[PDB]
Amino acid sequence: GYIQRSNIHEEAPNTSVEAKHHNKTFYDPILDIDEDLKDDIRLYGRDKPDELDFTDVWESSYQNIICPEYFYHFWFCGIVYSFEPEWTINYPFEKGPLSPLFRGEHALRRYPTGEERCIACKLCQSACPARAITIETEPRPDGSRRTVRYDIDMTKCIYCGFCQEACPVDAIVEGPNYEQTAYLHEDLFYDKYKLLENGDKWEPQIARNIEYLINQPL
Amino acid sequence: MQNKYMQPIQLFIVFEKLNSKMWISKKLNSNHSIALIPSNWFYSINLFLKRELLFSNITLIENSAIDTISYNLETNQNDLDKTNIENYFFKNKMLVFYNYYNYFLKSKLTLFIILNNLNKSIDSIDRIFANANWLERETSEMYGINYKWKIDTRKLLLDYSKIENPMLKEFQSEGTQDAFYNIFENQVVVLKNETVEL
Amino acid sequence: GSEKLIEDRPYLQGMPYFDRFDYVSMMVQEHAYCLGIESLLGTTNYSATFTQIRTMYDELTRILNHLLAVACHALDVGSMSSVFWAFEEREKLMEFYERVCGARMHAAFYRPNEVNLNAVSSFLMEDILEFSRNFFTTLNEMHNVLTYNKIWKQRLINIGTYSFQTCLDYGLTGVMARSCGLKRDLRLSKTETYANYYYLNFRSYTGQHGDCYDRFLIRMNEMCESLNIVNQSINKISKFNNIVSINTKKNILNKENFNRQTTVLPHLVLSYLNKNDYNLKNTKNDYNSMEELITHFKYWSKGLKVESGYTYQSV
Amino acid sequence: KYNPELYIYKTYDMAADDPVWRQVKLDLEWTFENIAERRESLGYMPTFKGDPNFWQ
Amino acid sequence: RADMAHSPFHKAIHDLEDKRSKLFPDRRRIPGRKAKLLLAASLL
Amino acid sequence: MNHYWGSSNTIPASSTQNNNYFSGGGNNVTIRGNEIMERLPSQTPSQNMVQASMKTLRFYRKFCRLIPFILRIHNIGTKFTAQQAMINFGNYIRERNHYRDPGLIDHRIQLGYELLYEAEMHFSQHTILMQYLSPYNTPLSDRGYSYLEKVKYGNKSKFLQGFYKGNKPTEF
Amino acid sequence: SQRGRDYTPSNKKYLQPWELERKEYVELSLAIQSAYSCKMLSEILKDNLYMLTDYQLSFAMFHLWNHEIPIDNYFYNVISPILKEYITRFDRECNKSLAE
Amino acid sequence: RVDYIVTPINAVVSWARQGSFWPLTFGLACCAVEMMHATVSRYDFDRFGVIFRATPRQADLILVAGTLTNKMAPGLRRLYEQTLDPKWVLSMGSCANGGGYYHYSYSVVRGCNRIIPVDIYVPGCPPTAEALMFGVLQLQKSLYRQINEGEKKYNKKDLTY
Amino acid sequence: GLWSWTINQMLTPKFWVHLRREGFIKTWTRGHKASRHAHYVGGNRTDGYTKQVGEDEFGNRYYEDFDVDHKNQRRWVEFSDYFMQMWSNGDKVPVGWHGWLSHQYDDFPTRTGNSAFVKHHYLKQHTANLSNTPLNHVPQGAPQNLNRMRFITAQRDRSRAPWQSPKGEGVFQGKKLIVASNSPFIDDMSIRD
Ligand code: SF4
Ligand code: SF4
Ligand code: SF4
Repeated sequence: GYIQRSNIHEEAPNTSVEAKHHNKTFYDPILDIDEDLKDDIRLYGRDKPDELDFTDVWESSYQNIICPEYFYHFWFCGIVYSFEPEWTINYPFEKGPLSPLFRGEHALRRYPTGEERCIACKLCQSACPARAITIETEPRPDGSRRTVRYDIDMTKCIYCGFCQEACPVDAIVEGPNYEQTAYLHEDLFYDKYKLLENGDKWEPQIARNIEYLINQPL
Repeated sequence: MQNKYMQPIQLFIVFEKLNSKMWISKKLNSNHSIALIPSNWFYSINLFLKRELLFSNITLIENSAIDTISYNLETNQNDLDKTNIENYFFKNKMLVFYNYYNYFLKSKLTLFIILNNLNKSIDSIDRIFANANWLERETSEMYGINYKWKIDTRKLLLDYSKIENPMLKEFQSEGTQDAFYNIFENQVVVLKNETVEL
Repeated sequence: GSEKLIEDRPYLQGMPYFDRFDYVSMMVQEHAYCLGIESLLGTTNYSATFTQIRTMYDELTRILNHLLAVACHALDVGSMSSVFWAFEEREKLMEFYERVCGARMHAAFYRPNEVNLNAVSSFLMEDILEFSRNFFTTLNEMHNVLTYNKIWKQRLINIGTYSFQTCLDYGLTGVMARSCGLKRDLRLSKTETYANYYYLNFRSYTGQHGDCYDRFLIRMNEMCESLNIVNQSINKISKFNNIVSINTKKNILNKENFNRQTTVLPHLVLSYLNKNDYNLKNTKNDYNSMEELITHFKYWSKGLKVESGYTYQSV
Repeated sequence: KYNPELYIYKTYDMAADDPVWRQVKLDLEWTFENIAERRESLGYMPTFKGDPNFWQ
Repeated sequence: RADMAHSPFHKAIHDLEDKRSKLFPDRRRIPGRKAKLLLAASLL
Repeated sequence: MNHYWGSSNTIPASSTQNNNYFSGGGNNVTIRGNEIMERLPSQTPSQNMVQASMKTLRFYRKFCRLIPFILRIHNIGTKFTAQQAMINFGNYIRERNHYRDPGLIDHRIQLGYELLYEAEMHFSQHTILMQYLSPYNTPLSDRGYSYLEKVKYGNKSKFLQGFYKGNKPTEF
Repeated sequence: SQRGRDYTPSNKKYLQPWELERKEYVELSLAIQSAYSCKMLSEILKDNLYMLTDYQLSFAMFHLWNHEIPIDNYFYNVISPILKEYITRFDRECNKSLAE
Repeated sequence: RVDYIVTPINAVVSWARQGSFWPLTFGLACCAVEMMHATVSRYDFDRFGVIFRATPRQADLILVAGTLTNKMAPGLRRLYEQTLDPKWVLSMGSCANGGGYYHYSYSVVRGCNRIIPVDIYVPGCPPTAEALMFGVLQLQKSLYRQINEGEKKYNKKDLTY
Repeated sequence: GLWSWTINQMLTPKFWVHLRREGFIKTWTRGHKASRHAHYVGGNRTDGYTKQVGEDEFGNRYYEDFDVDHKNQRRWVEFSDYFMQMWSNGDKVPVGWHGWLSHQYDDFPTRTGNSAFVKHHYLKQHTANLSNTPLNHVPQGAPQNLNRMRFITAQRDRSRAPWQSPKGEGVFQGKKLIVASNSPFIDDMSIRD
C-alpha cells in the first residue's frame, strides 16, 4: 500500500523443540487425523471415490436404517441443553444492565442554582440530524439568552443524544428514563416545561452520570 | 500506492478511434482508475470488456448517475485544474458512472459517460451483465436515465401510481403528494403535501 | 429516500442514516462512512487505527450478523431454539456495544476522523473475552444440532448451487462469493485492506459447492475465525509482559496501578506512538480553548468543509 | 492451489475441529485465569465514588 | 503468527496437558462401528 | 411469444380445454394474463414523430380495452361509466399532447404501460387509481354534487371567484 | 506516497512524524506491532529505512520486550547498526525514545 | 338487574383478554428487530403471555414496528381492517410514531396515526426491549381497566343505571 | 394467587428466620410483591434472607444477592402495590434507585448522611407514566388544552399581531372615529417643558 515489503511470505514461527514459544500439545494425534480424509474427492467436488468402501456402506446404513438424527438431536438439544439456568430477566421486578451512556429521555439540565442551562446557542437545533429540536428565543426580561419555546417532537426525535453531545453548557441531556410510552401522539410532543419537569424528576442520577462521564477524561 | 498499477490502454487500442482519458487518484484505492467514454461506443465497450481475455473475469460492482446540471464547486474555485473530473462534470449535464472489478487483473475501473441530450437516453448493459437489470431499473426510476433496449422497464422502488423522479436536483425533499385515510372513501387517498418547515 | 435525505443534510447530519441502511450491521456501515469521509479528507483516523476499536467493532458486528442470519435460517428451516440462542448471544453483544454508545443496535460511535477516547474501559475487554468464551460454547451448542442433522443436511445439500461464472454475471459477493469458490475479500486484499486485517493472521473458508449448507458452514467458520481474530486484536493492544525483579524472578507487580488491576491498556499504543496528539486531546477542551470552542461550533453548525471530488469506498 | 489446507468438521467441538481454535480457547482460559489471579493478589479494588460536593 | 503452531504471541503454551485432556475428546469416531453394533443389536 | 402480451399467456376456458373441443382460444386482450409479467422490455426506439404517435394511439387503445375490467375489478364503476372513464383518460392524454421528444414519449409510454399492468395486477389501491380516471371538471358520479359555488359565484369571473375564496388560510 | 516526494527530514537531524504522510506512519507502526519474528522485524525495519522514525523504533523495542521475542544473529547484525545510527542521531527532544 | 353478574363477568373477560394479548407477527425495520429481540429468552414476553400470531384474523395486538411508506399504507389499512375485533394497536419506534429521521421524506407516510387508529406509542428509535415491554404492560393494564371504566352512573341503590 | 411460598421453599431456615422477624404478612407478601422464581423467594442461598439494601420513596424495597444463577439477576426490588399479577409497572421506581437497579452505577441511594446523588432545591418527585391518565403532559396548542387560545394568540402576535380596532361607541371627529392610542412607550419630546 503506502509502504514497501520485500519478503512477501510471512514465515511461520520457528517450530524448534528448544524454542521458547515451542507449543507443547499444539497438535493432538487424537484430534489431527485430517490426513486420513485429506484425499476424499467427495469433499472437493461432485465426483465420488474411485471405489466405494465397506466403511462408506456401513456409514450409509447407519444414516438410513437407524434414522439416528432424531435420537442424537433429542439427547443433545433437549435433555442436555434444557438443563441450563434461565437467562430471562424479571422485567416487572428487575431492570437489565444499562450503560452510563444510555441515551434515554431527552431533558433540559440546569446549573446547581436552578437557572436554565440553555444559552440559546442554537447548537442543538443545528445538530439535530432530523431537525427534531425546535427553538424560539428572544432576549429575556432580565436580558438572559433563553428561549421562549423549546420543543422536541419525539415522533421525529431519534433520541440519538447528538444535542447532548454538542451541548455548549450541558443543557440538553439524555436521562435514564426509558419508560416514556405515550397513549397520545399529541402528548408525545414534549415541550420546554415538560422537559424541565422531566429534568427536575431525574436530575440526581443525571448529575451522577455527568460527574462520572466528566471524570472519564479527567 | 506500492502495488503494480497500469492504465488499461488496451481499451483504446482495441477501439483505435477514441481518445483515451484516464485518471488515477489517491482518494480512491491503488487499483481504481476512472475513464470517460463516448456513449456511441458504449455497448461495444461493454461487449469487449465482457468477452475478452485478461478482462472477461470482471463483474459490475456499482452504477450511479450524477445530476451534473447543478453540481458546482463550492470552495477553492481557483484551484480547478485542466484535467479535472470537477471541470468535466461542470461541462456536462449528467454523468453516469459504472464501476466494475476485474479479478483477472484485480483492479477497479470506473467508466464515466457524459450525457447532454435532453432525453437522457443511453444504451442498456442489462443484456451484457445480469446484475444490470435491477441496477438500471433503479437508476431509471430515480434519475430518469432511459436505458434503451433494456431487458425490463418495470418500476423498482417508486411508489405505486406515482410518476416522479425524486432523485433529481429539481425535486424538493417533501415531494408533492401525501397519502391520508379518506373516511369518505373508507380507504387511503392521496392529496397535496403540506409539510412542516424548520 | 435515504439518498436524498442524506444529500439534503450536512456530512454529520446524515450519520445515523447508515445504521438504518444495514439494520443488522450498523457498525460496518458507520466504519465505511468514516473511512470514506477520511478518504475525501485525504487522511486517516490515527486514534481509531491505533486503538484497534474499529476492528473489534467490525468483528462484533460480523458476529452479530452471522448469529442473526443463522437464527433466521434455522427458523425458516424449522429450528425454533437456535433463534433463541442466537438472540441471547446478540443481546449480550448489544449490551457490550451499548457500553460504547448507549444504544443496542444503532450505536453510531464511529465519527469521520475523531474517536471518543474517553469511552474506553479495560473491563469492556475482559467482558469481551468472557463473551468470546460464551460465544464459543454457544457456537458448539448450535453446531451440535444443525451441522450433522440429516434433515438440515437434506434441506441444504446442493441447494442453490451457484458457480464462478454465475457469481461473476450478477456480481454476487461476500459469503456467496466464498461459497462459489471465489477468493475475493476486501479485508485481505493489499489494495483494499481497510483497518487492521493487513497485519493480522485470520483464516477464511471457501466452499467447494456453492450450496446452502456451504453458506451455513461459511457463516459458522466466519464466526469462529472472527472470535479468534478478536482475541488476537485484543492481545495486540495488551501488555502481556511486566518488569520482573532481578533478585529471584518474581514479577514486580504494582499496588496502585491500573496495569496491576488490568493487563489491558487501551491507551498504551496511542500514548506511546502519538504522544503529542494524545496530550493535546487529553489536555485542551472546548470549555478551555477558544480554538477548540470554534471547532465545536463549526462541527455542530456548518460542519467541516470537504474538498470537491468523487470517491468510492467499500468495506 | 497445489497444497490445500482443508478444515473438516469431525469432532463434536468445532473448536476441537481446528488446532488454531483450540489454541485460542486455551489462550483465553489462561488469560482469564491470569487476570483473576492478578486481581486476587490485591484483595481490594478502587472504584469511582461520586461526591455531592462535585455538584457545587 | 497465531494461526500456526508454536506462535510467538500464543502466551499459553506452558503445561496445558490436564486442561487440554479435560476439555477435548479422547476417542476417535471409528466409521461404521456404531452401524455394525446397532444393526447386530437390532437383529439379535 | 414469451411476453406478458403474448398469445400463450391466456387462462384456459376449461380445466382440460383451451377454448373448445373443436378449436382453441382465450381472452387476454381485455383481461389479465395467465402468468405474471416477468420482464417488461423497453419500447423500440422510434426515430419519427409518426411512429411515436402510432405507439401512443396503440397504448391508448390498449388502455381503453381494459377500462371495463379495471372498473369492474376495482368496484369503482359507480364513480364514472366506462365511456366516461375513457373520455377522462383521453382528456388527460390531451393534456400532455404538447410533447415533441420521441425518447420522452417512449419513456412515458413505458411508464404508463407499467402502471396499467400494476393496475391489471391489482397491486395498487383503487382509491389511488381513481386519480387518473376521475372526471377533469365534473363531480364524481358515485356521490352527490353541490352547486354552491356555481350559484354564489354565478357569472362571476375567475379572478373574482378566486379573490372571494382566499389562496391561503385566513387564520395564519 | 513516495512518488514526487522526498523522505529527507526537515530538521536535518531527525525526522518528525509531521514530515511524512500519516497513512505511511500508521502502516509502519502496525507492521512493527505485528512483527512476530526477529528476521521479519529486521526486514521490515531495513525496507522502511527511508521513512523510519524514533517513535517507531521505540515501539518496536517495546513490542520485542512485551512479546519476549528472542534476539538472534539477525538482531545482532541488522538491528544493531540501525539502532546505533538512530542513537547517534538522537537529541534532547529524544528523551522518551532514548529512555525507552 | 343485569349489572350484578356482568361486573364479575366484565372482570373475568378483562383478565382473559389481558392474558392472551397476542402480538401480530408483522415487523418491518430496526424497531421490529428490537421487538423480535424482546421475544428472545432474555426478554420473556411469554411471561405476560404475548405469543406472536401470523394471521390478522386470529390476532389481537397490532405491533406496528417500522417505517410506513406510500407503497405500504393501503396494505396497513387493509390489515387493520382484517384484524379481528376487539383489537389494540401499539406503534413502536419513531418511524412508526411520526416518521422519525424520514419525517421530511417524500416516500414516508408522515405518521402512522394518519393511516390507522393507534392506541399506544413507543418513543425510542429504536426503543429498548425494556421500553417495548413497558409499553406492552401499560397497554395491557389499560385494556384490563378500560373494560369497566365506570361509564354508567350508579343509581340510589348503588347499581349502575 | 395461593401458595406464594411453597413447602420446599418454606422448609428452610431462611423462611423460619424471615417469618419470625418480619411476620407472616411480610413473609407471604414478598412472594406476591416481586415474584421472580419459587427458588429465589427471598434469595437463592438457603442459609438466610438477603438484607434490605435500601428502601424507595414509593415504599419499594431494593435488595441484592449474589447467589442467583443468572448474572443479570443480581439486584431486585419489591414494590408495595401488588393489586394484581400485572398491576405494577416498571415506571414506579425512583430516580435514585433506577441507576442502581439497572447496573448503571454501583452507587445506591442513601436516606441520610452521605448521599450518592446531589440534593438540589429544584428537585421534584418522580411520578409514573401520566399517559392515558388525567395528569398527562398538555402541549400549549392542544384542543383539550383549556388555555390553547392564549397560546395561539401569543404565537400569532409574534409576527401577525392584529390591530386593536374600536369596539363599541366612540367620538367621531368627522369620519375619523376618535380613539386614543395604547402604546406603552411615552413620547417625551411632545411633553417636555
Ligand atoms: S447547545 Fe445547549 S445552551 Fe446551546 S442552544 Fe442547545 S440546549 Fe441551549
Ligand atoms: S436526541 Fe438526537 S434526534 Fe433527539 S433532539 Fe437530540 S439531536 Fe435531535
Ligand atoms: S424509528 Fe429508528 S430504529 Fe425504528 S425503524 Fe425508524 S430509524 Fe429504525
